[PDB]
Amino acid sequence: MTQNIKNLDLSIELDKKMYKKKLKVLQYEMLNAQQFLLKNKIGLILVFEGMDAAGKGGAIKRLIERVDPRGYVVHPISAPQPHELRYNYLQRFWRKLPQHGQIAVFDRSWYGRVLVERIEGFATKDEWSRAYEEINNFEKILTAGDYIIIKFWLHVSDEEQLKRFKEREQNPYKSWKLTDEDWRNREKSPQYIEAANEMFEKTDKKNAPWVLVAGNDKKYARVQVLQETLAHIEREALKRGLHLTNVLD
Ligand SMILES: Nc1ncnc2c1ncn2[C@@H]1O[C@H](COP(=O)(O)O)[C@@H](O)[C@H]1O
Ligand SMILES: Nc1ncnc2c1ncn2[C@@H]1O[C@H](COP(=O)(O)O)[C@@H](O)[C@H]1O
Ligand SMILES: [Cl-]
Ligand SMILES: [Cl-]
Repeated sequence: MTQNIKNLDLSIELDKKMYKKKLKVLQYEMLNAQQFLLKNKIGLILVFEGMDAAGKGGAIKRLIERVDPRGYVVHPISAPQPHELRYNYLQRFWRKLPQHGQIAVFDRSWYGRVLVERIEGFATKDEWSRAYEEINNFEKILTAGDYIIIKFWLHVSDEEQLKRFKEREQNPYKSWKLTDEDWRNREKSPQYIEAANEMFEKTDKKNAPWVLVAGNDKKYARVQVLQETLAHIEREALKRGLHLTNVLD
């Protein structure tokens, strides 16, 4: 589970002060990576998926906290509006792609086509069934050009998610947003997990990988999201005959 994703990193868990130092180093490196991508006119597209309260929002917050806000947009993706349904389901995401050298973060994304839309029946069986290759072909158009794509799935246990739901229910900034329907959707988690697993099997590609993040521990998840983003940027840079260096100071 969470232990298996943690057993992929041979490094140890850190106490709080050391976590804070490691986070600060990784955030400086992410800022440097952004300036490198801007200078070399390579776009970056980061996808985040996972159940409610898996920690997508907080992981994103630490990822871009020290990045220049001129160079990124975080898109919180919800259900399509009536105007968006007058086009193909990818249109609303095509519209949001960053320029060469810019960063776009998708907190939920086009993979909704094979997740919530499959689970709730909003997509027919033909639609979600053909969407895996549709999505691979879309991502491959971009990664054959001047874009790097990384997709993150934040795993969380039912138990840890329930703990977080109860925290939110007691939080003045968050209780207003937690509804009875959010609690009822917890009953659909087995089907969501099956759908996510088929998604991994069919759309985990060498140019657009799925990274499974152990989300039960938020501090570990933030560090892992940063490390994996940096590792993949460095490898794709090398594949392009570029070497990531310090371009800040
Ligand atoms: N592509 C999508 N198709 C259908 N429902 C979606 C899609 N993306 C997100 N949703 C749902 O839209 C709602 C958005 O609410 P929130 O994200 O809390 O603003 C949630 O119930 C999501 O599960
Ligand atoms: N609408 C709700 N508001 C608050 N807690 C809920 C709600 N629905 C379910 N729960 C919680 O879900 C857990 C299981 O309850 P139940 O699903 O009713 O067996 C308990 O911890 C409940 O407090
Ligand atoms: Cl269409
Ligand atoms: Cl808080």
